[PDB]
Amino acid sequence: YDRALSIFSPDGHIFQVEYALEAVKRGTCAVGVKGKNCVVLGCERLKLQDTRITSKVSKIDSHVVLSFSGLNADSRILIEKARVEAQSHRLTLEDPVTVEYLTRYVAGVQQRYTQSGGVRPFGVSTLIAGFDPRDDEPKLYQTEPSGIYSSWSAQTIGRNSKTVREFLEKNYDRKEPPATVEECVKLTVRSLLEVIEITVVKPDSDIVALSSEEINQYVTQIE
Amino acid sequence: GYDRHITIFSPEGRLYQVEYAFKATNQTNINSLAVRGKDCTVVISQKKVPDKLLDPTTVSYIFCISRTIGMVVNGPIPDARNAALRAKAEAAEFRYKYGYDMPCDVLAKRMANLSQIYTQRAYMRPLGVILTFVSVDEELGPSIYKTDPAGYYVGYKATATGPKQQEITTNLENHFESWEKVVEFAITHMIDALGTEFSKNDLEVGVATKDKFFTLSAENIEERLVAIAEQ
Amino acid sequence: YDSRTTIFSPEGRLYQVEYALESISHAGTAIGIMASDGIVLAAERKVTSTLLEQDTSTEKLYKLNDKIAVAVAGLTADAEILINTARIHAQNYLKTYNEDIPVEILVRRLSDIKQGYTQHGGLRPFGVSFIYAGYDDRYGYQLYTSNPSGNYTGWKAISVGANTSAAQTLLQMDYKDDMKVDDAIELALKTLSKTTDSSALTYDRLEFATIRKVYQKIFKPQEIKDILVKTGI
Amino acid sequence: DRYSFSLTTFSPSGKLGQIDYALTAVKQGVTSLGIKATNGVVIATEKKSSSPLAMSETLSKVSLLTPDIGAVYSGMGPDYRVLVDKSRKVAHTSYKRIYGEYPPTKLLVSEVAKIMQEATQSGGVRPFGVSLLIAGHDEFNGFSLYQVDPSGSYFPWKATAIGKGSVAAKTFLEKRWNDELELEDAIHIALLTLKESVEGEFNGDTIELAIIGDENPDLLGYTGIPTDKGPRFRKLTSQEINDRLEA
Amino acid sequence: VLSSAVPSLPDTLRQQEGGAVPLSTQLNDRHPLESTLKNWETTQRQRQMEQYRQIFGIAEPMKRTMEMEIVNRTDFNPLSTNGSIHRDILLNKECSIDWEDVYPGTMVGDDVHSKIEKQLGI
Amino acid sequence: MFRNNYDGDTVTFSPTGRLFQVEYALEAIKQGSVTVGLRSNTHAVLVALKRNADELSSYQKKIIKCDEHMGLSLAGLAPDARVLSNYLRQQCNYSSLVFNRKLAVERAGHLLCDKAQKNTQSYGGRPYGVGLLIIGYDKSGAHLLEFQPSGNVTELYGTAIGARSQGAKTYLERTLDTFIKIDGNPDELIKAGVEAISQSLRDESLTVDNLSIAIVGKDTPFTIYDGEAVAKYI
Amino acid sequence: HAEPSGTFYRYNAKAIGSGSEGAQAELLNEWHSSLTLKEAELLVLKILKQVM
Amino acid sequence: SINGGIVVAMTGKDCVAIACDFEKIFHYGHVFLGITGLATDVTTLNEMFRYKTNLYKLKEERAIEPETFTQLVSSSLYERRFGPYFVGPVVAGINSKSGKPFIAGFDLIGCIDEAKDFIVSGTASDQLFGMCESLYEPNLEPEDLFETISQALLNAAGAVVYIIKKDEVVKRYLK
Amino acid sequence: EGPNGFEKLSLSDMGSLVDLCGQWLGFEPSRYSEECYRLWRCDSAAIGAQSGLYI
Amino acid sequence: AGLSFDNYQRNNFLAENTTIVGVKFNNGVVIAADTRSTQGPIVADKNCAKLHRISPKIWCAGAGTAADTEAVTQLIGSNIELHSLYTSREPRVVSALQMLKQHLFKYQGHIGAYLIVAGVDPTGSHLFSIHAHGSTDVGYYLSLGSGSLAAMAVLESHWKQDLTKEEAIKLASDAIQAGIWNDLGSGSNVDVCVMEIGKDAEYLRNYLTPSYKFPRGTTAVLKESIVNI
Amino acid sequence: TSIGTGYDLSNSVFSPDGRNFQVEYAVKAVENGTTSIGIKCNDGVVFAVEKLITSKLLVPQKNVKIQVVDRHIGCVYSGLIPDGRHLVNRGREEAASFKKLYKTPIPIPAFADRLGQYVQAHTLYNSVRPFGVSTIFGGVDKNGAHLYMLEPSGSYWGYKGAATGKGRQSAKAELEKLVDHHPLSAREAVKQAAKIIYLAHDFELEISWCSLSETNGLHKFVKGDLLQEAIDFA
Repeated sequence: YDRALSIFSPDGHIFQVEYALEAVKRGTCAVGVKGKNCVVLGCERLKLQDTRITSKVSKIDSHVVLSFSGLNADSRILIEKARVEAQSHRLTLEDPVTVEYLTRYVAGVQQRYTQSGGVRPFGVSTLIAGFDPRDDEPKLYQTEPSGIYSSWSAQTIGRNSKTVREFLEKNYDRKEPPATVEECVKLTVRSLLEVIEITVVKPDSDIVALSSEEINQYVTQIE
Repeated sequence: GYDRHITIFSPEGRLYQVEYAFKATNQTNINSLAVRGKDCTVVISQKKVPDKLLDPTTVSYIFCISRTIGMVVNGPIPDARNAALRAKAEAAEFRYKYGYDMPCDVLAKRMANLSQIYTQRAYMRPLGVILTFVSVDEELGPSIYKTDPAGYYVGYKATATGPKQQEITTNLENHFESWEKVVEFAITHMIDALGTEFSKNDLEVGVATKDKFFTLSAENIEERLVAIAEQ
Repeated sequence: YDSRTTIFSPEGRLYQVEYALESISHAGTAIGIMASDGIVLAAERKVTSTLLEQDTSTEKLYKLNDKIAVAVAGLTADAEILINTARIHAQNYLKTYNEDIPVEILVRRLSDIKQGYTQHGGLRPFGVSFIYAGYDDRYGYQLYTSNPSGNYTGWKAISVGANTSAAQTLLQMDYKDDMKVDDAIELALKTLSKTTDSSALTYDRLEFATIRKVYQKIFKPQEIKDILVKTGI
Repeated sequence: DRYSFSLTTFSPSGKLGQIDYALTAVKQGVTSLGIKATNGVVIATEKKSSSPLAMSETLSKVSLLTPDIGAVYSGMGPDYRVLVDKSRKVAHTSYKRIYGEYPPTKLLVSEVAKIMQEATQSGGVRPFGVSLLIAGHDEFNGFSLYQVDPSGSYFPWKATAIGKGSVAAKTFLEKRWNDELELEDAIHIALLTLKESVEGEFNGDTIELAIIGDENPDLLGYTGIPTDKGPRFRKLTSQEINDRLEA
Repeated sequence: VLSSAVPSLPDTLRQQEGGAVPLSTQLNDRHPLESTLKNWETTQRQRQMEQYRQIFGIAEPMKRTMEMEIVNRTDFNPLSTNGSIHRDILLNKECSIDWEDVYPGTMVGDDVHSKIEKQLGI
Repeated sequence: MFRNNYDGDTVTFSPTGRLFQVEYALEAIKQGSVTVGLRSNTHAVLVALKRNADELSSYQKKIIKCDEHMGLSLAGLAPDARVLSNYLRQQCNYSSLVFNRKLAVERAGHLLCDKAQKNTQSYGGRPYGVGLLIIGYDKSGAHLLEFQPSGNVTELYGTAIGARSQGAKTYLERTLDTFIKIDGNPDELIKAGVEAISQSLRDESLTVDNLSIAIVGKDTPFTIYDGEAVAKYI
Repeated sequence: HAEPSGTFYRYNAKAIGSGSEGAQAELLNEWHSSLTLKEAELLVLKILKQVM
Repeated sequence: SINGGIVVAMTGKDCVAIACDFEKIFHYGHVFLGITGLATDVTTLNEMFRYKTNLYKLKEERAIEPETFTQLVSSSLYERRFGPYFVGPVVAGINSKSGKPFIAGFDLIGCIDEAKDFIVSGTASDQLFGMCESLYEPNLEPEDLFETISQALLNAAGAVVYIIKKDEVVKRYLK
Repeated sequence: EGPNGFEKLSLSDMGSLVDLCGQWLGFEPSRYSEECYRLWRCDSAAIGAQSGLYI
Repeated sequence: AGLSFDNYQRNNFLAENTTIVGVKFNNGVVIAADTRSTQGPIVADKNCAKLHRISPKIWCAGAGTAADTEAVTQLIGSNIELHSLYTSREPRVVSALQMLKQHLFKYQGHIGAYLIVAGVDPTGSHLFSIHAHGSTDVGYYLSLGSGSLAAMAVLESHWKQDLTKEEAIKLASDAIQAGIWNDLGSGSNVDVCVMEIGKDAEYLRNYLTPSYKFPRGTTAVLKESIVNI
Repeated sequence: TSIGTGYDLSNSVFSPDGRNFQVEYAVKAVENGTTSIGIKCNDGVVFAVEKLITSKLLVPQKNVKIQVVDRHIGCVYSGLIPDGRHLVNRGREEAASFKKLYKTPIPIPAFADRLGQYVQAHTLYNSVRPFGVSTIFGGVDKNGAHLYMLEPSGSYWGYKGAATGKGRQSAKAELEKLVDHHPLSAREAVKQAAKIIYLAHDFELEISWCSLSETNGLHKFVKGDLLQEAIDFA
């Protein structure tokens, strides 16, 4: 039952699809936090590496962002397909892609690749964040190799996910979500220290990658 | 492992599935002989029926592929008849495309090349037959070309096939105006090599001449045996 | 869980791709160093025999395009198909934009092709890893490497192939960011000499190229010998 | 049935299974060698036949790809025969019909290697069980000799041997090669080396030898237009080889 | 390829053809020889199979077509548009040249994965 | 034991010549509910015992009409019955458009036979797990065809397929001499059929809900009696 | 209710998913023809109480 | 419009001269190609030949010779035999090995007119055929060749002239 | 049939099963059968798809 | 693949806005042609070679659209070379005729190649003429091109059975001379090829062949520059 | 060796002895069928079958086992039902096509070859299984009577007398004696064919024959007095 996608285990779940998730758990950690009007994405990062030609957070559009965990090679291709769809939708239609639409398409591609025994499903779980065009409601979504996409207030995928998804669960209150850029950033940083690069996306296609996070690290570390 | 069931290299560097096809050529337990005359080519083949009910008329392993080309198959006939239709169609297409009759050697190359596909493709099995094309080419004269499931094809001045080909060939090596004489010559060495007397029912003969290739009938074969008895 | 490349093992790892990486570990070491004013590519010609035509037999280093080159480690047969694809892809960009293709784009396309072969049952991974050295206006001199898995990483000085760990360690201790192309050459010679399994590093076993000032010069064996003795190897 | 799993896959040791087995088939195959002289190239091999009744003229292992290029093999004949048919066809589609002239040796070898390589990653076809010693002449690169393996890896060689007596012959070619070899001298060396490798009888009938050397206008088939000169590949007849042996 | 957002329009971007400018209705004025020449080989092959069916029966065309499908579907090389070596032998084009062979004929949709999906219809 | 090695698919013959994978498909009919078919010289009748998934669920449809002159019943796999029945209906309608002839009952059963026997010769696909009882009335007259998934279509005076169908078959054989002579009496013929299916019962009794009846003849286009209309025959 | 097997059944009351066996047993005890919509909504919630 | 320019090629003594009236004269190594006709086709062909020659150089590690390039252009032009390029190209160069000056001219679909004296193409060629023949002589010196080629071009009709030596190329402009 | 812990029983077996074990356990057979069928058929691991997979 | 029709519509929108003779003699066949090529009324290139080589002993000469004749002839030459290598035999003239005519028939005559194919094979000598539509005919002597009528008159007047090698060359050359003088499209020199059964083909190119130095500095120069390879 | 473990689980696989065991297993499936024989006469052929009656419910006139491929060709098979009827229809298609094109009845030797290629084509690929039926067929044409017998391997020959099924060894032994004793008239063989079936053996006897003289080259069944006479002789 383990060696095929088209075979159900006697207990009723496809093992091969599950095995793709453990590949994600082996990947680098990714984090995402939804503020009242902003979304923050944090990621887990040798001596001779060329750091000037490397960002684990790749933007699919001016207003949409996509982090990932798992096999980097698969992600680089899944990102490309999403980028083409974003422009194709912007071409066939006039409005930009809805955040829910992009994750639905990306999940469909992952789901599509599960529909044959001659194809390896993408061992990557995406963490899509952004704002709907002309909207101020932050939206964060997560996709899995199985093709299931979900909307999360805060999620972490990859290496050390359960430990980080437990820290967020107790420190993040759905009824008391952070209401400032600093507050969510501090939570994301504090989330990553339990084991730095931080990206902040704000409405109206205002995406900025933070620099000098040491201030938050120094502030959080003291507390 | 898989090398035994599909045509892929084994650790010894040999295709077992292709080699097992050679052993299938001897399942019919029939051996043949082809020799070249000055102006004609003659091929001999046994016709072990052996059942009384079985009609000897339809038991023929010699096929008239074309007007000038005939081939003799050693092995199961279901694979032989499939090979015949292939050769029976390649010769016609060559004439259509190139405007002249199919040469004997080129036909062996085409059939041998087709066999090479089965030895390389995993989902295609080797045919399991040995084809012996005999003809009188307008350029090279009489010629014999033998094809095997491995994809090889070689021209022969005289060839024998079957379980007892070694016995037959050794006699020809020691030995080495009308087609009736070579027929008697071929039959005599088959009798001498195998040691079994032959009758019309136990023998089938095919002759390739300048004009056409034809297979002798039962009565025609009996005449040649009678001539041999005169010796 | 390793009979085919489309199966995830319970640990969520692709054994077939891992075996491809292990294959490169048995290939001749290729080392690339980026200097302040150019790049250096060197490779150990493992397949050696004095009857072999040491000249006009470039097997490790190939020219994808003006201002781009690749050092090949692993199956040389697999590389030629990718290399020709890269050459075609580089010219299409020029035919389309009238601009020399950036190195990053070329590496990205090749890695994507290699990734696809790890995602199809009937396609086995390319048992080859490249070291791309090139120059473009966006980033200037840049150095890359790519694996059979189809993922690439930028580097200042990287060694691929056999004894990569030993060669990489030497690079870390000696690599100064402000070196010149020359100094990169001595370091490239130095790293291989202490890493090769051969008794001595002779020219016939060795191959070289360099991109600097922009001219790329694949060294003929005559001058490879000259630089070798100049370095004291 | 949209797909077929690859026959050739990496082993846990990093080696390709079918490739190594294919090399073994070449190793168990009949010996063939080539020598690159200063003014020509020689390719030689010996013919093993099922029976003496076989026509030796039809056992052509050395074949012409282009008038200036020739190839010999060691291993499975059918695979080599198919490759030569495609190699000749490719030499016309890819290069001649585009550039109006026959391709150089290195390019033709690369395209043959490409054909052999695409069989190394496929779910239907095993790798070709042959290694070809492709010898040819180019106007710029001059005389050349290449050996291409089942894996699709081709290397240029001054002198090389493949098959059962590869190691014994290659070492013998090592001690009897130099940059100053003449084509006539190379033929003498090639016949010698082939004599130790051959089991049994050694003459011009069990041996076929082809040489890339000076042009042969007599083989061109027509006269005039001197810019169009003859071919360079010549397959020595059994008569010529026998005369060489006695010398 | 139809647009994912709307399954009734061609995906102008992914279908790199020079914009939506080459619209569907306008690909009607064609060279007189284009249609006949594009599928000339197919017509000859099918006509050849019909004659085999008439003479040799339905078995022979079934064997011919099954062999070709075996060769075509087991051959996947997304880095080469050249026909398979065994395809020529079956088609009996191993010693023939044609303009289709001499002249075999983008950043977005020419990737390998595009052919993988089409090959498997995934 | 040895059967496990040779029952993998419908392509492997066992050393004894048995083709197991298609034998199981025939055995799949026993999982289905019993249906009984019988005919006289002028009338043909189908009787079926429907089953419900739960007491809150409607009884599954078990009798289908391909046209006004013939119909069929189902027993075995539901998905296969869906494919075969509608495929047959696609053939009733096709003939009329191009040719305007009623597709004869005999032809209807035989065009389907070729469909089932292909699946028993090729890999990947599986033999159908559904048996059909086709009844109709055309120029020739009454017809009753039993189609087995192994591509075996038999003309029958009466038969029964499904779970515990042996009991109904025994009764029909014991009464073949009787119900054939029930000509011009559609009401009596159905009562014989309802009695025939009754012998296959173990616990459940006849009810207006579970029971379904069909009849067709010279004066009766294919009609299905279900619900309150079946009370009289019980 | 549409099963993956390709067969659909007309159900007066149906429970699927985890705990369906418990839900169905109670629906058999509690469902009736005269069940008004308002009490059906409460019934659905009552069934969810046990099996959730 | 920039369409319909005139290009002319002449053979001298160990040298060739190619001249034309945005540039219509392009070189791929040591072989020069001049294209006359639609500007869109001129731009397209250059990119195509640059694409083809660059691959030729990389694969063969050798620059394409004029004789080989002549066949490449002819084969490329014949492709699209139906709906060809509305261009008449002219190739001029010197073979690296033999050193023999080479020139050729083509029609729409690649008919090699390998004239040993001179080649012209484009509009107003009808006037330039006679003028070249009246003025042309065999074995002109590079300096004498320039006068003959320039005088034929200017009087027949700015203008640019390329004088191609073995290892030297001279680019000149005319009043 | 099936692996341990996932065995499936036919509707015929279930009828033969309750009405026989009731003989030994001693329950009112009709009432006992009426209770058991509801628990057998409504939803159970033993019935599985057999309620809708078959006509 | 193949010819593409890539700009048929665009070209339509923009638009909206020789002598050859074959003579068969006793022991072979002779093919001759002129050497004048015309781009309309202009003589584009004199001294042109019109005798193509399909194989060593099979030679071709054509008229009509030049490029079409060159394209197919070279294509057929490759097939003949490949087929001969495949079959290891001297190619037949009939072989070339079948593929040559089948290829032309495939294109419905849009490939305007009118050809005369002459050669010698193991079965003897042959001489065929091929039209663009694929129709062919075989004759002892033939003529093609604009000057065909003039050449045919000489052939008809003087031709006879079992001509000798010397007579056939003279007859073919004389026939071409008639077209040279009397037809404008034909001129310049004469190319003759002789193919014999037991001898190599003889290509007799140029078989028959019937100051303004300005002072340096005359032309003014705006500027000069040096180009680097 | 009759199992060939390892090389018997897939089709189109050669065993180390050169045998394809899947075909051999298909032969064993033939050996389990009802014995069927075919006798070649001087003026025609005769076919006989031991149709084992299963139940009275079968319609006697529509339960016929000696199929008629064409008006002048008779076919009888033993083995798997799906394959036997599948082959007959395909053979029926070939006979119609030949008549359609050449406007003459298909010769028996040509008809056998077309079937042989189809049967043999299923022994080439692993996606299909060999037909599990040995088909005895024959008829009359310009060259006279012909009797052919193709095996699952695709091999067929002309026969003076053929037999298949479980009752094969006994029928063949007696069939050999008949040929040896009378080396027949269409009338005489019908009596002899009935005798062999009874010797080979609840079963019913079905017989058919096709001769130039007594049926002007058409294939007809044995009925009425002729049948009873054959039973009385047996």
